[PDB]
This record gives sequence, structure tokens and C-alpha cells, in this order.
Amino acid sequence: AIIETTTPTEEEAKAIAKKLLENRLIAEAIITPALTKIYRENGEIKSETVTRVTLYTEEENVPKAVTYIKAIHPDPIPPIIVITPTDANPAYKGWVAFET
Amino acid sequence: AIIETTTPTEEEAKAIAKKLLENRLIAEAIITPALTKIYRENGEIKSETVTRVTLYTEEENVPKAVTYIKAIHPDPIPPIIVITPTDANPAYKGWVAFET
Amino acid sequence: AIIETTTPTEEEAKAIAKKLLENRLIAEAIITPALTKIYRENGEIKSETVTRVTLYTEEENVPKAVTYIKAIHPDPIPPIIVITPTDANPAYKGWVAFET
Amino acid sequence: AIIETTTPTEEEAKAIAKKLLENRLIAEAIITPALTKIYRENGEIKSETVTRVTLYTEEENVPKAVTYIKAIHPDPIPPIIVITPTDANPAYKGWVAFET
Amino acid sequence: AIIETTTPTEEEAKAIAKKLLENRLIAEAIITPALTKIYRENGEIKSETVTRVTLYTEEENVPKAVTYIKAIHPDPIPPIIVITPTDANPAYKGWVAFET
Amino acid sequence: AIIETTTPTEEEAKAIAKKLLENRLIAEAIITPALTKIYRENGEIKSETVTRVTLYTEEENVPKAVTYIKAIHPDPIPPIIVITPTDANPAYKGWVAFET
Amino acid sequence: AIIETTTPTEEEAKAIAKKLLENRLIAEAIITPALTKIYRENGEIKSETVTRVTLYTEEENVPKAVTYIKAIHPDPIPPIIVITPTDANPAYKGWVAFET
Amino acid sequence: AIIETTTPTEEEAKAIAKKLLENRLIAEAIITPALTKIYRENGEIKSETVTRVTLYTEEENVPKAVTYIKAIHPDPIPPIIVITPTDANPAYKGWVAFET
Amino acid sequence: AIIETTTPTEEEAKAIAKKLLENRLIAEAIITPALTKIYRENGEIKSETVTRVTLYTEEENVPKAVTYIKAIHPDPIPPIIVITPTDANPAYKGWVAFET
Amino acid sequence: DPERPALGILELSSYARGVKVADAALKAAPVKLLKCEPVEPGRALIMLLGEPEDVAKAMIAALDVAGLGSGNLIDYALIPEIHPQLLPFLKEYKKSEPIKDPNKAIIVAEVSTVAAAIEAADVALRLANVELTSMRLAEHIGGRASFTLIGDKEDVEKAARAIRGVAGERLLDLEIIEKPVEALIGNE
Amino acid sequence: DPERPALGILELSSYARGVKVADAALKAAPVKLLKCEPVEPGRALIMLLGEPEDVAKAMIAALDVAGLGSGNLIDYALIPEIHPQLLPFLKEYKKSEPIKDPNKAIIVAEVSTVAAAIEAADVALRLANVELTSMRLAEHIGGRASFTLIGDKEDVEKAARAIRGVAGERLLDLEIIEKPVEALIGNE
Amino acid sequence: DPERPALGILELSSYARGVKVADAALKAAPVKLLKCEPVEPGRALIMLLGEPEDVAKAMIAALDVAGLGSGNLIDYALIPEIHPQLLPFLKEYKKSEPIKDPNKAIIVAEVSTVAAAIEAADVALRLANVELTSMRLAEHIGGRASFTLIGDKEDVEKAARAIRGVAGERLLDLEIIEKPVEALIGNE
Repeated sequence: AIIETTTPTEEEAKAIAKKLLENRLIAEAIITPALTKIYRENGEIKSETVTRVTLYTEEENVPKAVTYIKAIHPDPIPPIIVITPTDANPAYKGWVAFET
Repeated sequence: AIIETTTPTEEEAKAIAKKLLENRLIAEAIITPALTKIYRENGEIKSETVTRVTLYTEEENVPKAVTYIKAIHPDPIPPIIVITPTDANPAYKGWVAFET
Repeated sequence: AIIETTTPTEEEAKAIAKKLLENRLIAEAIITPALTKIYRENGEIKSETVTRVTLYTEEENVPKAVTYIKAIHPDPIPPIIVITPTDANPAYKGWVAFET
Repeated sequence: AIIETTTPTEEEAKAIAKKLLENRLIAEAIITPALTKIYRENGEIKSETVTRVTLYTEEENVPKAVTYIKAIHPDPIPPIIVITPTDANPAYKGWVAFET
Repeated sequence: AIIETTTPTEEEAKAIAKKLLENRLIAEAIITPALTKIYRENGEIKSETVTRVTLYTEEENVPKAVTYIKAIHPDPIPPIIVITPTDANPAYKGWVAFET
Repeated sequence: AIIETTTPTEEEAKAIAKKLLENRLIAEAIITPALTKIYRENGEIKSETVTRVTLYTEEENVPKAVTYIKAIHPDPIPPIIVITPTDANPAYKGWVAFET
Repeated sequence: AIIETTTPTEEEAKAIAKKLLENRLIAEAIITPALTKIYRENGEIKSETVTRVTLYTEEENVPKAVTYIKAIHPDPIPPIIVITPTDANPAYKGWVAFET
Repeated sequence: AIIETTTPTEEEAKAIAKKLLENRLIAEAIITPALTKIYRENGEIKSETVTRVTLYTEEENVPKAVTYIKAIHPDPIPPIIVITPTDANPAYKGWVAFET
Repeated sequence: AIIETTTPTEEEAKAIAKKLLENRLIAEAIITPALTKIYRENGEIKSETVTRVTLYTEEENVPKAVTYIKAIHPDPIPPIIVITPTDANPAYKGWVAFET
Repeated sequence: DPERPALGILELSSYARGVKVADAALKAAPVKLLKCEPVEPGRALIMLLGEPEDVAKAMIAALDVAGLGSGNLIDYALIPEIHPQLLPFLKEYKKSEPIKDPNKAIIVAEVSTVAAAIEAADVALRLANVELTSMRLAEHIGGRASFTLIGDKEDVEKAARAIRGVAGERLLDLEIIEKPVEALIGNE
Repeated sequence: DPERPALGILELSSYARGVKVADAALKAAPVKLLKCEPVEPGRALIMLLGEPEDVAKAMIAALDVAGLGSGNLIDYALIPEIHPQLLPFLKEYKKSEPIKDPNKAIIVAEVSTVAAAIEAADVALRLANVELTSMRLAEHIGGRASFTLIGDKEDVEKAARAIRGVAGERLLDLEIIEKPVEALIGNE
Repeated sequence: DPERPALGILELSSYARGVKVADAALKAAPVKLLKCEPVEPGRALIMLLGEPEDVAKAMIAALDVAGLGSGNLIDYALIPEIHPQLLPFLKEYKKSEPIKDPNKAIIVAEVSTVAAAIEAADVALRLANVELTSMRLAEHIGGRASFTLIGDKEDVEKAARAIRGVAGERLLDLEIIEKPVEALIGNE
């Protein structure tokens, strides 16, 4: 399973990943900095900088991980999305289970 | 639902996003610049620079949004792909419906 | 179908893509450089630089492509993940089939 | 349930109704005098005066009431017809059951 | 089966019954004169005199009889209604079949 | 659909019909005066004069019409009965729907 | 049906049987005296004398008979067991029904 | 299968068992003497001495054995009851089949 | 559940019961001495003295208890039979479970 | 309201639809609202009181909104003149008085909707010489309702025939008890 | 009643049938009625108290009327001598006292009928060294009942075996909690 | 607790399993327990209050015990900062004040779980200009819950879109009433 979210700064993204690793809820994380977001505020269109985070874990850990992210995220309504892959290298699934 | 496509320049990507927001067909967009694409032309392998765009919307808006993108895209055969997530924060789904 | 993996350097990522194109197993590839990965080694948390690769192909080619990637990847346990889209522009599916 | 028949005179119609009330087989009766009947006798068309009688009762009393009417009717082949209503005022059904 | 309709005068009602008997489409008819009808014309409520006719026949003759009545009725949109009884004296059903 | 009831006088019967027409709940009504009713009161058999009313309407209006009749009827327990015809002239059904 | 239980003395066993016969809940009883029982009390194995009683009755009387035995038995937790035979002499079943 | 009955004396019980063994209808029998029976005769409760007999055989021999017992029993209405066990030592079932 | 067997002497019967109680496989036992057995040996009918034992336990303990009895019984082919009751006092079932 | 009002009853399967129905009824005519409460499980009950023709206008408007035919409406009724003995049991909660005679019998009835219960009791009081002692509507129950009447043995017999006629397929149980013990009165 | 009475229990699926059953029982013998109430959904519960043989005569008459075999009778039981700790919880509503020791464990049980709950608790108190702290019968619930006991760890283990034996297929859930937190006592 | 606490919610199908889950949660972190009550029919509801990361640690321990995947867990949620208008309705029972304006519209919603009801109301108060007037959870009901909001017509229209987004398939009914009559306020 893959979980995705965004934060305003690179520092905040690293802090979320470290907390999830210390609790043994995920196996690893990838961070993508310096993107642009476009949306509407007060009937006006504006743009700003954001950072993306991607997290890799096992299917049976998903409800626990989503609950913890909601508690520590800096935005008032955090976007959190879950994607289920159709296939994967079996040796890699073994490593993910070994790490969590 | 998530919709993905690519364009040759950063300027063209921003223009597509603004048009979709003014028609209230999407809620927000993320832009990723300065990537590399590799493919085959005339039996030869070449590489060039591209920009990626990701759009977030509701499931019932998908056929309208795809139709509009096809009409305004700069490439002769545009790649457009749709992905359906398996789960999401319920508060965020409320915000997306409120905005569209 | 979409296939994703990561490598330690940008040079290694380009080499994988070229080999798959010469064997006519994929239609095109996108490369994303200079990301950060966070994980645990020897009970310690560390971070390092990585590059991501995304590949686009037809559903009936997936088992052949995954097998070839496993044989030439530089890491001892390579992460390889497959995602199935729910919809796509029909003209683009025609181009993908024509190229492979 | 509603039961209908006809007789040659008004006096005969009243006599049938009184007998059925004394045996507690019906709840009430309505009598319509001075009608005209048209039919064929000996290959000739003729007309004559008749009286109609309508009787109101419960569904479980129908076989007993029809049997008694056949025994006391003045004509050699009496016409007797039963109609089942699709709905009725529930208070009136209570009164009909109380009376029989 | 029972068929019901209405006409403006008593003379017209008798004429309809005689035509149906000569063609052997019914077995007998009953005529009820001097009733009152109330309805709305030109946004106004009015009342007038009418006569009612009731006809008795077999179930397999119903489509033929209704068709003939429509052709000879004096009103521009004639009301014609069919009712199916739930039970009847078996000897009377024998007489009805013998006559038609 | 056909709805039937009875009242003690001719004047009361006309008043019920006019109220139902003004509210557009029925299309027309037929009134039959000077009949005889026979029933039992205080263990005794008695007879009296009555008037009958018949009303013609659409199936979807039946619950509303029955409710209104119950509210304005002069007797303490009014008899109200509903009959469903098996067939009718299609042009007449068009006129009934047009009027209500 | 067959019902079995045990008591400490022969006198108590006869008293139970007489009470059940006077209430017409059983047809007959058999008494087996001077047996030995072995069980554990306070982590120690002990033995004592007992008497067995067997009762014969009809299947529809079983819940009543078991309830009455529980009320009059001398032990604090009485053992009561029910066995259903697979076959029997039909004449004997007639006698049992005649007696109860 | 197990068959049970009772007799007034010990001598009569042994005679029944010997007859069944000579005809090869059972494999063995157990006899329990000097019991007490309680029942009602002429509206009075009385008690008397009895003996019990238990017989062991195969399921396919049951109808023959019950028929023979009825013919030779000394009481006018003999009690005969059949019980089917749920399990048994397989070696013992072999011995029973060998003997009959 | 009820388990039954027989032995040549009273002493041997008590020894079997004590062994089963020490291993906590049964809750209690009843012993019936001085019975007579009749059977055939070498084509001859003979009789001898026996003792009966009855044991009370829970359904889930039956396979273990039968196995242990087979190992310690003095006869070369021991008869062991299991009977399942159709009903019992619920308080007694509680005591049996508490003891094993 | 005069000495003798009329009563209308509506039963619905959704509390939100119930609020909408009650609003339309009160706008159509000057009637007074008695009950608009949710009913087990997730249902609603509406009772209206007023003049006979006013109640009729209100019920007509309610039947349009309620979707008569869409499965949201469970049952309904109109009673042109409610019996005097019934009114105290509806305005407030009542109890069972001491039963003066020991020679009277009682009858107990159980039905599946509130509309059936009120209409059946009203007709029985009108036609037979009996008295009403208790009425219990659905409260966390799930639609079941019941009531109890007392009178002489042959009068109670006549009332039973009337109750079966009114209730029809909505009747669940009916029992007659001759010479009941005292404690049944007190426990009631 | 003496110091030590007997108790009879009957559970039925119709309030009207329940009234009839209770009348027959009270006419047969001099017992005292505790409960005759309707039970969710549309059921009834009867409890009788008195001398052991008197209670037996009453239950015999009740079983004839109840139609044992027609599907109107859900469950029943007779208890010849009710345990002293159980009586306060049945006559009145009780509460949970402060738990003096912090080293005791607790056990919580859920069963499908009232008869199973009372009988199982009575046997456990008789055979094991435990104490009863709460008992909750069906009130708008739908038949489910539950109770709670406290004691030392190995004693609670023995009581669990007895409860499973009595309840049989009527047992729904059973849990043991070691060293429970304080708030669970207060919230109880 | 500070001015702004977090709230966690768990819904289970067995009262005994609920007691076990609550014990594990309270041992894992210093949170305060609000509700541990049985829920119709034979269910249980647990609410926890405290600091955001403390509530997260408690819910992690509870999800392990509850058997997430075995069918004992019905629904759950975590709300990082509960809206100020919602807190009074949860600590105590509240009522409907007189409605000052007659020009406002109202909206009524019905959902299938308690978790859906609290989360949907919180988001609507955050994004739209509306006010909360009533909230009713399941009490002998069977899981159904409902709430009511008031505001201007176009603002109520926006709130309806948000509610549909949050609830998803858990939404049962939703109605908008323009210019409601007075009695609906008083009966509320």
C-alpha cells in the first residue's frame, strides 16, 4: 500500500516520516521538494510552494498509520490518499514485512 | 479521482490548470517541472524536457474534465490517465465537494 | 499499465530505460532526479539521495518487463510496483499499441 | 362482499331480504324498483318490468348466503352474482362483523 | 362479465340494446331511467338528466361487444366500463352460454 | 376507480358531490334517488328511504378522496366502498385525467 | 422417554416416585438399591452408598416432570438425565399413554 | 444395539436369553435380579419384585429379535425398548459380528 | 456423555475408576456388583459372574477416555459403549465442567 | 377546540421526512400539533387535532408531500369525532383505577400500527357496553401497540367481533380472561 | 417468604399470552408475582417467588397454558434455593461499590436469555470464591443480558468453566480482565 | 484539558469486548474517558478526550485489541481539534433556543453511525456560515443518529454539499425546509 500527502515546508515533511519510522508503522519514505500548487481562496486564484511525501507499508497497517498522520499534521484539513498496487516483486514484499 | 498528463513547458501547464479552475471542474492542481522523457522517433532513441500536472476532483466530474482537457491540450495525441484511490480522509472529501 | 522503481544515480536510471526500449517492451519512460529517501539501517535512521523511473506499457507485456528489470537492476532487492489505471484517452492507447 | 339478483315484483324482493336477516347471514339490503329488462324468447325480442336487490355481507358468509338464496328464489334459473371490493372504510367493516 | 354505459335519453338506450341482441353478442340488458349527472363545463358546475344501461355477456365476447358499442354510441367520448365478477350460480352461466 | 356511498336525502348527496368537484378530486358523479333500505335496529327489522351516489376518478386520487368524504358525511359510521374495473375505453381515461 | 437420577437412601427414592405417580406425570418406576459411588471432595477421593431410580413416561410430559423433580430432590445439585429410545413395542406405548 | 425388558422371576429371564442364543439372534446377555417396581392398579399404588434383562446384538438383527421376544414373553403387554449407541470399540463390534 | 463397560471382579472395577479420576478425565463413577452373564464358548452355553461400571464426563473428553480404558482393561477384547443423552439439568452440566 | 374535535394520524419511516410533512400540514389549515416524535427504529408519528374539515385539508397536503406510493408512508387514518373516553389517554399518561367489580371479564389486544389501535378502540366503545382501562403506544418498541377493555362476559364477546373487523391483517393477538385475579389489576 | 425462597422464570413472545399465563399460575398455588412486563420486542417476562413445591405447582399450570410446542415459549427455569447475594439485585436496582483491592481480576459475560443469566450466576457463586457486582437484564434491548464478577485470578478461571457449562449454546461473549483501571469501576 | 482538545471515537458490537478495549486504551496514555455504554442492540460506544498525540497513542492500542478485520469493529474516527459549538452538546444534554429570525432555513440529516454524524457536523461548521441547534445519538435506537442546522438559504445550500461528501454511503436522508413554522421550533 502507498500513502500520499503534502506539507508547506521540507522540514515538516521529514519530521512526519521520522515519527512514523520510530513507531514501526512504515518501512521507508520518499520526499519530493519545491513544487507549485494552484487553487482558489476567497474567490481568487493563487499559487504557492509545497513538498510531497510518499510512504510504503503493509495493508494491515493502513488504519493505524492514517490515524497517526491526522493527529500530527500541520494543516487544518490534511489531504491523505491511499493507493493499492496490483502487483509487486515478491522479494520486496518480504523485506517490507521483515522491517515492520 | 486523480488525473495526470504532461506538457512541453511550465507555462502551458499553468494555463491548463487555470482554465479548469474557472469552470469549477477541479478543486486544485500540483505542477512538477524539469523532468526528462525518453522514447523513439524515426527508429531512433531521443530525450527531451517535460513538465507533469496532477489534478484532484470528484468521481462524477471525470467525463466532463477529460473532454475539456482534450480540446485545449497542445500535443496532437495527449496522454491522459485516470487513477481511483481506495481510501481517503473523509474531511478532505467534504472540502473537495464544497469547492466544486 | 504503469511500472515504478528507484535507483541510486541518474545514469543508472537512463541505462535501464534504454535497454527496455531496444527490446520493444515499453513505449516511453519519465525520469525524476534528486529526491531524498529515509529508512532504517542497523537500528539507525539514515537518509540518502535517489532517482525515480516511471514506465508506460500494455497490460499483456507486464510479466516480460518485470522479469527483465529484475535481471539488470543494481540493487540486491529492487522495489518494483505495478499500478492499473481505471481509464485513459483511447487515441493514446492506440499509439502505445502501435509502438510496442 | 356484494351479492346481486333480480325478481319480478317488489314484494318478492322484500321477502328474500327479511329471510336472510332473520338467519343472521347478511347485515343490510338495498332495493331498486321499476326497471326494464330486454331479452329474447322463442326467437323474439321482448321487454318486461323487474326489481333489483343488493346485499352486503362478510366474505366468510358467502357460500352459505348463496345456497339459501337458490332455495327460495321464485325463478327457475335465478341470476346470482358476487363482486369483491378492493377497499372499504375500516369502521364500516367493524359494524358489518358486529351485526352478523 | 358486466359492461356499463350511459346515454342522454331512454329511447337511445333501448336502441343500443336491441342492436347488440340481434348480433348475438349479449344475453340480456337492464335499463335504469331518470338519474342526475353533475360535472364541470367551461369552468362551471352543471347538472342534467341521464339513463344507465347494464349488459351481461361471456368473457370471450368482451372485445367484440366494446368495439360495436363505440361505433354506434351518440356521445363524442362515450364512457364504457367493464367489471369481472368473482363468482356466479353455475346454472346461470350455462344459460348465458346457451343464448350467445 | 369507482367509489359508492349512501345518504338519507337527495340534498345531502348533491352537496357532497359539489365539494369534491371544487377541490378537483373527481371528474363526475351520478345520483340515484328514492330507494329502500332494510336492516335491524334494537333487535327489530325496519325500513327507510335512502339515496345513492357514485363517483368516478383516477386510481392515484383514491386515498385523498376517501379521506375527504369521511370528514363531511352526515352519518356516524358512513359506508364507503371502492371497486376497480378490469377494462375501459382508452379515450375516456384520457378525458378523466384531463379533468383532474 | 427415560429419566434417571440418584439419591442417598432407598426411602427417599420411593418418596419421589410416589409423588410423581399421584400427579399423573409418569406411568411406572424401577428402583435399584445398594450401589457404590466414587468421586473427589476437597482434593481427595472418597466412596459412598447410593440408590438409582428410573422413570418411564411420554415425550410430551418431559418438561413438566423434570421441573417437579428439581423442586423436591434432597441434594443441592441433583443429576437428572434424559434418554430417547429409537424403537419400542407399539402395544406398550398404548398402555403408557392410557395411564398418563 | 441394546434391547431391554423385565420379567417377574429370575428363572424366566434366563429362559428367554437361552432361546435367543440358540437361534443365533444375539451375542450375549446380562441379568440383574431383585429390583422393586412401583405403579398403579385399580386406582391404587402397589409395589412388587422384578428382574431386568439386557441384550447385545447387531443393528440388522433388531426386527427379528423383537418379534421372537414378543412371542415367548410371559406378560400380556411386555415392555420392550431399543437404544442405539453413538460409539463403540471397533474390535468389540468385530467380535459381535463373528458370533452372530 | 455416558461410558459403560464390565469386568470380572469388583476390585478391578474400582481400580479403573480411580485411575481415570486422578488424570481428571471423568467427574464420577457408579459401580454395580454381582450380576450374571450368559454367552457361548466352544459351541457351549455357559454363565458367570460380572460387575458393571458407568462413567460420566463431557463430550469433548470422550476420545481421550476411551483410549485410556483400552490400555488398562484386563480382558483381551473389552466391551466399551458410549451413549449421548438428549437433555440434562443445566446446573449439573456446570458442575461436571468445573470438576474436569 | 370544541367539546368534540377530530383527529388525524400519519406514520412515516424517516424522522427527516416527518419534519417536512408536518410543516406542509400546519401551513394548509389552522390545526394543532400533538406529536412529531421519532419512532423505533428511526420512524416518526404525527397527530393533528381540530375541526373536521380543517383536519381534512391538512391531511390532503400531507399526503402529497409524503410520497404516497414511494414506500415512505406506513399507515394513516382520520376519525371524525373522537370518543370522550379516549381523549384523556392521549393528552397525558393515565393509570388503572381499582376495579370495583370482581365479576367482570377483560380482553387484551395487540396490533402492528398506531392507526389500527386508535380506530379499533374507538369503534368498540361506540357499539358495545365496555370500558377502557389502558392504552400503550410504541416507545422504543418497534411499532407494536396494545390496549385493554373490561365488561360483562357477553358484552366483551361482542366487542371482540368488532375489533377483528376493524384491524384485519394488522391484528397480532387477542385474549379473553374470565374472573382475573386481583394482582393483575394492581400490577397494571 | 422464609429466609430462603425458590424462583421460577418464564419468557414469552407476546404480551397478551403473558397475561393469560400469569393468571393461571396465580390461581394454582399461593405464590407471589414479581414481574409481568412486556419485553423488547413485544415479549413478556414472568417471575414467581415462594415455597419450592408451591412454585412447582404454579409452573406446571403455566406450561399447559403457554403452549409448550407451539413456539410461544422462549425459555424457562426453576431454582430451588436462590443464592443470598442474588436477591438484592432482583428486588431493586443496585450499584457498584468501590473496589477495595487493586489486585483482583474481573470477568464479563453476555447471554441470550434471562433464564440463562440467572442460573449461570447462581451456580458460579455456589462453587467458586467470587463476588457479584452487577447484573443487567433486557430493557428495550431485545433479550440480551449480562453480569460481572470479581475475584482472584485463579478463582475467576474456575468460574469461567462453570459458566460455559451452564449456558451452552446460549453464551454470546466472555472476557477476563487482569488488573483493571480505576475508571472502569467508577464508570460502572 | 486545554481550550482545544482532540476526540477519538470507537463503535463495537459487544459490550464485553468494549470493556476490554477501553482498558487497553486507558493504560497506553493519559486520556480521559467520556462514554463506555452499551448500545442498541448489544453494542458499545467509547469516546476519549485529550491532547492530539496522546489520543493517537490510545487509539493505536485500542485498534490492536478490537480485532480490526474480525468483524467486531463497526466504525471509528479521530478529530484533531473539535469545534467550539460542538462541545456543549457532548458534555451534557442541551435544548433548542428560541429562533430569533423568521427568515432562516433549516436542514435535517440522518446517518447510520455516530462517527459519521460528529465528523460531518464538524466540517460543515468549519466551512459554512451556519449554526447548530440539535444533535441526537442512538439511545435504544439501533445506530441511527441525526442533527439539525440553521442559516440563510444559500449558506444552507453549501453546507449540504459538504455533508454529502463526508458521509458517503453512510447517509440515509437529508431535507431542507424554507421558512419553517413556529411550532417546529417549540416542539424541538
